[PDB]
Amino acid sequence: MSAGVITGVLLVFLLLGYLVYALINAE
Amino acid sequence: MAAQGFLLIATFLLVLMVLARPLGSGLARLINDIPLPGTTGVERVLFRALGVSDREMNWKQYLCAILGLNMLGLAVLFFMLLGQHYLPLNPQQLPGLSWDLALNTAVSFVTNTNWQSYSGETTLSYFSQMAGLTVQNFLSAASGIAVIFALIRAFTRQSMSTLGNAWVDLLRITLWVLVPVALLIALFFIQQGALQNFLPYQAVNTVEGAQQLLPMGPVASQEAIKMLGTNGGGFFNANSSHPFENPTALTNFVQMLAIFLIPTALCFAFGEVMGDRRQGRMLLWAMSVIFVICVGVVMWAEVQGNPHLLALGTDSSINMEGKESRFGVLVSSLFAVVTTAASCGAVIAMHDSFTALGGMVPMWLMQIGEVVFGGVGSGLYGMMLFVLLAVFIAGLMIGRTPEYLGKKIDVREMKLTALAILVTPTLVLMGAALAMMTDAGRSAMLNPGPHGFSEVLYAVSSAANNNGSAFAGLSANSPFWNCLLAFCMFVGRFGVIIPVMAIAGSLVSKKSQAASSGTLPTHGPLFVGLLIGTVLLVGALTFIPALALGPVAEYLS
Amino acid sequence: SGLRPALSTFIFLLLITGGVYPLLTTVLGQWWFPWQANGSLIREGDTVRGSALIGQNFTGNGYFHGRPSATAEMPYNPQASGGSNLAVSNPELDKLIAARVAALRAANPDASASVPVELVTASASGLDNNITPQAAAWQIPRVAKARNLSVEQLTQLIAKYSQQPLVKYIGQPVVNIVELNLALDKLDE
Amino acid sequence: FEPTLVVQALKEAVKKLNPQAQWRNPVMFIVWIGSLLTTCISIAMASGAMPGNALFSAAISGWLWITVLFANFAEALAEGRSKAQANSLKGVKKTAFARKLREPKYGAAADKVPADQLRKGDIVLVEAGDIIPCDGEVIEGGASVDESAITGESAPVIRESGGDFASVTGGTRILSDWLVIECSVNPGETFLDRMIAMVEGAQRRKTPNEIALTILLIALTIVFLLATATLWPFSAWGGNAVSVTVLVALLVCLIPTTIGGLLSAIGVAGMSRMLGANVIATSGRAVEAAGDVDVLLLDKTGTITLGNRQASEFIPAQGVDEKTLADAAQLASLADETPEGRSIVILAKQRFNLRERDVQSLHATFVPFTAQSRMSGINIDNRMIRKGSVDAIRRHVEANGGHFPTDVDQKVDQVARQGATPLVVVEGSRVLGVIALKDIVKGGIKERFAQLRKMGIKTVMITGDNRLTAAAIAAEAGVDDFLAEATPEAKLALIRQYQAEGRLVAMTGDGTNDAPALAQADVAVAMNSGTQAAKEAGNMVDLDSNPTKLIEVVHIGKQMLMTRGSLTTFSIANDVAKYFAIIPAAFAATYPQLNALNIMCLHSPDSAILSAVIFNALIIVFLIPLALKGVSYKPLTASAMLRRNLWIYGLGGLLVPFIGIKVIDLLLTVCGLV
Ligand SMILES: [K+]
Repeated sequence: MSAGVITGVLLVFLLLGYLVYALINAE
Repeated sequence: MAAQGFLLIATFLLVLMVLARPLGSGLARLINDIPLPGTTGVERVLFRALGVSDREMNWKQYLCAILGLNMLGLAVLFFMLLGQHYLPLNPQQLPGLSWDLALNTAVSFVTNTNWQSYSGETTLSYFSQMAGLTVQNFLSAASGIAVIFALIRAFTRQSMSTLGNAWVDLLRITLWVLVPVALLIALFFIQQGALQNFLPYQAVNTVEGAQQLLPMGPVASQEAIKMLGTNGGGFFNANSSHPFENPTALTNFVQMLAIFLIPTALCFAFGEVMGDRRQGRMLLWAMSVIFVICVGVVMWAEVQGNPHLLALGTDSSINMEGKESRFGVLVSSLFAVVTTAASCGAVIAMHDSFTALGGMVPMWLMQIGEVVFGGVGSGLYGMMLFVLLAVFIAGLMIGRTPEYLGKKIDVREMKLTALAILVTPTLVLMGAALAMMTDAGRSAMLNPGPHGFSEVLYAVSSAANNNGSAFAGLSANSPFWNCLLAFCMFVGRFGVIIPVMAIAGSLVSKKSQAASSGTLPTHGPLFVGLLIGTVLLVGALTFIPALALGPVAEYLS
Repeated sequence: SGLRPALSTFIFLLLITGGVYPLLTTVLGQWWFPWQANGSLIREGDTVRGSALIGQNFTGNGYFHGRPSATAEMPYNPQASGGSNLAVSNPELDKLIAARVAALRAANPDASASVPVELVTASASGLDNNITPQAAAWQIPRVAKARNLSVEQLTQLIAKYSQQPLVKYIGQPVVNIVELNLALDKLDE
Repeated sequence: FEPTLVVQALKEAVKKLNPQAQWRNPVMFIVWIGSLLTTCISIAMASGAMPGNALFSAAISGWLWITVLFANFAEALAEGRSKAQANSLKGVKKTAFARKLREPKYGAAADKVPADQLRKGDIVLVEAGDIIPCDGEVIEGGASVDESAITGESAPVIRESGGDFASVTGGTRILSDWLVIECSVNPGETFLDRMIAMVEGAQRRKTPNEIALTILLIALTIVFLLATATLWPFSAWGGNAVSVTVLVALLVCLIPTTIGGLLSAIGVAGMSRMLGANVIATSGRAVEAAGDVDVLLLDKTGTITLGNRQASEFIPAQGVDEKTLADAAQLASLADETPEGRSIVILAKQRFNLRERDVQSLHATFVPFTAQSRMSGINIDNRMIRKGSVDAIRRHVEANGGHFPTDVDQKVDQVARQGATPLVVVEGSRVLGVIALKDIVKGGIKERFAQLRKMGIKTVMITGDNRLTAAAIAAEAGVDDFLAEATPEAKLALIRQYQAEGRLVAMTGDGTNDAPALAQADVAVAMNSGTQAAKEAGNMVDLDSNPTKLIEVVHIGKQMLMTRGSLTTFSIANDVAKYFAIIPAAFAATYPQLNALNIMCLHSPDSAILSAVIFNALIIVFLIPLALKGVSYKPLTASAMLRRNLWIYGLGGLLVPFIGIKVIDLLLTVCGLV
């Protein structure tokens, strides 16, 4: 429960929020 | 024993092919909307009464029928387990579930998996056991077959837009395949001494001074359902090793045939509908090679067993800690691969107490995607997504376009198979990631060291892959696990069926073409060596760091 | 859409698979197999002595000791139906095995030095009524000493209650215990 | 190999990509994320942080920024300059200064005004020789303009004042006289901006093979994102965790950049292949599409012509002897400079050979091409030997009272319906005969289209030339169909017709009217006889200027897909085998009994990553020689081409990371850096 704990989790969720958006589209 | 190990598999596959051969001939009528020769107008009595007009359905209308059935199939069950006390046939006065354990099992029984995190004979009360479970495995098995029928019909049809009628499928499958074949097996269990009555709990005056209460109930009727429909949720907590559910070794060998009775015959029905039988006879062939290897590892990993047993001064190192002496060591080894390669969830031997190699392989064959002779329905379209991937990379590595069963396969038909194969190894590295961070999930373990990490990993790997096999050392009655698995079992199922109906929706409007220089012969074992090298590969790319921190670290230490 | 065909099909499958199916097994159960479907109990007169499937607790010196049980409240508790889920890498199992190892050697002084693995290790269901004949033959000299009986009738008694499977490899040779200890008690007189 | 003026001009485009505009390359953007926040750690490591070895994480950061700067160097070399859309077609409008008249009558005050002020309804003057500054209609005068910008013809067309034939178009070139016109439309709505804005922003469609492995660019990273970024909750319970400097670097090693750089590696490979076929290409996408084109389009003017639009066998006539007739044809072509007059001089040396007549020894008043009479001519004798078209002389025939016979029109019934452009010559007021000028084709043309149809490719011929001209040449070119008298907007609606069908289209043309059709095309082939606008808009340029030489383009493009699938089986089995090289070595911090999985005797988990990134840096570099120096194909079936590809490159895909990591880990050991 720290910025050295939970903020790494938010980043990896954003990459799946990016990669899947890159996978839905033929951008 | 090595010859006995070789004979045990070879007896098992040989009798399996004999029984599944005419059953594949039977289901091919049901795919083509050809009624069975026994009852033709007898069906038409029923569809007049139900108002099921035999009207054709596209995939958007088809998918909202199955999902509409399963949500409605849950809303009855979610109300039964709450108001269980208000329902008849309760031999005790057992109260209803807590709402978390209500929610977990209400997901679990609709979702072909049956993660039991309780004990049935202490908690369930013969009516939610009867009219909430036995009525539900007969749905979830048919809800799987309704999908894979709409997948095979997407291949054999040419430029249509329809996938049969959903409600006509479900009534043919239950009332002519799922009901009467399970009726024949349920009578067979009682002949070897299973349990089927409505008696209250009979006490026992033991031969010693102590006593014990015996549980009773409609078990043998339920027992043939889950082994046919790959459902695994037994009456008791020893949900196939209990003697009331599997009293003889002969009842074991029928149960092992029951887990592949449907999802092998679907491969025979796959080869018969698509004309060439060899498309199924490679698809059958590509699952046995993973199967025969993964059994013989576990049989070897139990003849090895614990070396500490013979160190303490026993007779041999053969592991009989988490097993049953009523069954074999090799036979507990065969079942544990069978019940975990096939999304069933039955347990003849408490998988937590195997060796380290003997616990990796069942943990492996779930995490692969439940493909290797997998669950009823959920194995075969779980396979056919990987078939649409190994064909896809093959045309990607020749240069030309992928083309399977005569139909071209475009980008929209490939984004979805990249989605659905990236769901069931997404959740088990999100569910297991979520539990191992927190102090809720870590508190429910049983054993220290790297093996106790597997008790978290094996649970979510039996949740998103829809198996239901439990280590059961994991005390999963906490509300954290009961909300974690119910989310991991809902998305790991209906995040697969929905992109299948989008795959099976899009292949219908296309048309088969002629052979060319881009059309691979998708049969023949020069292509099977590409499929198994892909089906094992996606499980290898996603889980080798997940497993080397688990039982492999147990094995070396 | 979402109306009489969609709803009543789920109602009709409820009426079959909960209405027809379990009682159709139940009606055909008692009409053909009355003893097994009721529970396969063993009743001396009207004394329910447990089934031929479960196994009671057997700590009597003049009985056969079954496999160790480790259910919830007590050994051989059919209200639990669990199993000893201890890992091989767990050292706490190595405590519990070493208890059962030294307990059998003091209980079986004239037996062999080694111990068959079924008697020391627990069972998966917790209610295993059965052991192999090789383990049953190992605890001959304690029981024959207590009940003052000879070996050749006792091995005749064990082979009387030795359920072999239909083939060699489908299961194991299986010795029932509850039927064995009752017939041992009736043989006393 | 390219000249460094081309090469060094592209690295400026590379360093401009590095902000948030590389998010459309999904593999290398994740490489950019790790390379961004390895520097965020390492700079904070040297300042103050819990890890200590900054020289380790610096070289972690270093080669990644080499890799992104290389992989965008490869792509910007390979991609292009593929949408270098409109410069020379645009640069005319910026240089479109025009004289205008301050009063609407002819003979007004003139001033050269740049194109900004030329709003709607302005009295503007166009003298001869210049171009048309803006659209509108002619109000005073009469002249002949050339409308090659809007029709693609070098034929002059009439343009009068006061009539239907007055709608001028801004961009074309006037030839003969002065015209007073007035701007009917607003600026920005002029046909140039109707063409500039239609060329620019016209988007190429990616090939489906290109789209395919971009999913496995993503379908492997979503695996490799999860199996790395969940170790830290899977190890921190099991005693010690794994440090962030490992796991960020462990994330980025496994990411399939090998198939990430494959898009450029097939791009620059065929880019080097097209120069051998005398073809300048400008797009790596455009090379690979050449092995897939089923419909390719042509302009019959410029490509199928040679800029000539001129011929004759000899001169037909109606009862008039050819000798003084064809000698007058020489006389009606003395003063002219255009090749249309020069071919008649070449016709003069065909039969009668009376060429020995000097220009000024004949002492004739050279009548230029008028616009009131719409004819040129010459006056050597008392007679007026005038040359002109059919209908313009029909004014002059009636201007002198006489009537020419209808068989002269029956010549036009034969000349036009052969597909020729007619010419009539008249001595004085007496009609001589009809000179027929038809197109000639380049060379062995039908033998190319016979091969081109048997390679499963349709052939459609498009122009703005007449139907009755184009229909004969469509029979004389072996083409399938022909659409004539077509606007340049109709060419895009034809390409949007065939790209609605999911089919790849190869336009080939010359003119600025073809520059729209060269935008949305896939294999856009320009011509050296074409303008410098279409060469800019064209995605690919011939050096030998033969429009029928797409056959050599297809036989190179089909070589490329045979080499593309070979490079995949390496690279799709490279990065899978890379995964087994790095993952077991990245565990020894967590459990010491996992030392037994260090298969390749690697020194440390820190040691293997440095070898991995440098292996992940050489391998994007080494694809380009592996695409060029060392290159293989052999035509096979469907089955064994995979079987031939798995032995050679697929089995080679497994060894190269197991070979390459064991090499670099020893160079990090023998020199012993860390
Ligand atoms: K599944």
